Amino acid sequence: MWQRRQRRGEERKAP
Repeated sequence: MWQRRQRRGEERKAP
């Protein structure tokens, strides 16, 4: 839910 994309560099799903 949170801090999932933080490992990729986005943190959260965004457009």
